[PDB]
Amino acid sequence: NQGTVNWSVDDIVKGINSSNVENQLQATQAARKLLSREKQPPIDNIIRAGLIPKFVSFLGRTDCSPIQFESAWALTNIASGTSEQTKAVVDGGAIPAFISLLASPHAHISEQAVWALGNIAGDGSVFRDLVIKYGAVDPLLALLAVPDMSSLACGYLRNLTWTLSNLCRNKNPAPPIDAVEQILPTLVRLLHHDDPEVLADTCWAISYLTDGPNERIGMVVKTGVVPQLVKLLGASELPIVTPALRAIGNIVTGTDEQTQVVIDAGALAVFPSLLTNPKTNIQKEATWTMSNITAGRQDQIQQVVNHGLVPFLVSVLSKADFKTQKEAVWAVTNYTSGGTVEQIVYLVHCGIIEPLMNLLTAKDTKIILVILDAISNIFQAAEKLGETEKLSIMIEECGGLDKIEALQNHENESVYKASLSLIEKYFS
Amino acid sequence: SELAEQPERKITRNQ
Amino acid sequence: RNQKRKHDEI
Repeated sequence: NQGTVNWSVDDIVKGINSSNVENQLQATQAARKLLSREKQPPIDNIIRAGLIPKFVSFLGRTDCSPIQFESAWALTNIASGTSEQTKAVVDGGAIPAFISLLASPHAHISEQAVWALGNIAGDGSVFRDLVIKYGAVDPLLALLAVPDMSSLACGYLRNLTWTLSNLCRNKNPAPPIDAVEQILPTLVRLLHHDDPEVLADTCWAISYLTDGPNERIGMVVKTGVVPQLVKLLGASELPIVTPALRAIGNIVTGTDEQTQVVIDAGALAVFPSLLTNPKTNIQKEATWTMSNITAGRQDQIQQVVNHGLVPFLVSVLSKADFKTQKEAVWAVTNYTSGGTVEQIVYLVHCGIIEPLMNLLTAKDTKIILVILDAISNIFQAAEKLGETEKLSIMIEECGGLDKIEALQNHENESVYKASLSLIEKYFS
Repeated sequence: SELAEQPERKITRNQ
Repeated sequence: RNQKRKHDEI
């Protein structure tokens, strides 16, 4: 019976602080409407005024579903701004109230609570740990763990998935371990869904859980998900390639055994398309991913070789963008540092020398040194075959010596020393 | 897509 | 043999 669209913040406060049930609802919805426009939700105002612990009390009203809905929405939108704003919501005691709301028989209310808990947890690790500490995980999973999720609207599923993802998201600290153990089985299952937003959200969640110590990598790999990650990595028609790749790249920063789960699940067969993908970001992340594989054991470098990936790295090292070329360098250096003499010979056959040397004119010190170390590594294989003299002439006759000599008049002492060592040892 | 990037950390229900 | 590089490293 009123113009809730055109109430003022003042009107709201009087409305809320009233003892009349209908004006309370009316106020709460006027609030909701203001927070729902684009042009500057008066968020600070609402807090200033001391409404949050009233809204929080409204969440408690089982008697009045509409007032639960209206405050949930209102709080959600507060909680979707700054840390201070989000904090006001938390300071108000929203969290345990929202968790109680998760079990409402009204789906629209439950899902509003889910959405709010997503934002609280999305702030960072502290509020995320608070949401987990207050007991959010069991009820969230109960909504998704099911014989009947099929009965959930896709918007809801996506909403839950995104919230779960936020619960898996930051570090310093990473999430509690037993919460992750509890959640992972749902994630693994959601990785077989067909909705592209569910898939992307759960893949990014897996990606976060795989970004840290070996211990974390290990709990993910043990679920048996990695073959599924590789099937997604192959879905070149979908945007899901990116998160699946992130998660696979993360897995191969772990133990040799963890890296070997990726290889055995059959990931390397996908890489020819990943390194030729026109989307340059995918090139980079696949080249980064490669470089941690060529940093692995000799039988692992050999699988990279057997799948024909080495001419692809050379290709990338030669003709891709500088960011992706950096990663190419890392793959080469790790390869030369861990590889057998044969493996190194084959790399030289694939035309590694010139593109590798081209990148010595790079204005990045860390990368000049790893190029020099890789060359140095190639010369040691040449020592063992007595071909150092051959390798020297060739490097001289393709401009390589110019680029190494160039480096003696460089400012960094290390670059100067490493390059001088090469000139001495092999070009004197 | 738009689905290739990380999801947003915070989302507002608008409009 | 070299160190693996984490995503932070890129």
